[PDB]
Amino acid sequence: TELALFSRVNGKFSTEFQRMKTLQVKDQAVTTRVQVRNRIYTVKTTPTSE
Amino acid sequence: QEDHVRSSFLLDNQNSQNTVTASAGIAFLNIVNFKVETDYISQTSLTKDY
Repeated sequence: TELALFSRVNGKFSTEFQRMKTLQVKDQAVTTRVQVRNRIYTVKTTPTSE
Repeated sequence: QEDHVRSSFLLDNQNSQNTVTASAGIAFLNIVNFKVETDYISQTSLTKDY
């Protein structure tokens, strides 16, 4: 605002309002599953076992 | 061997800017003078991923 009266009386009135905001969200979810199954031999009993 | 990979990316973004500059200046014959101005800047961003 600028107000000049009689070309001699001056008045200035300068206002400012800055308002900044910031929001960040980060989510993360890692799932891992390893299943291993070896089967090497198969051991059976002879029918002639005592 | 069977392999499957499925990726999915989603991204969204939105910006909104408003500016309002309203001024009024009255100037008489070097007796009364009144100058006013109003500036209003607003700006919102928003990004969202997945």
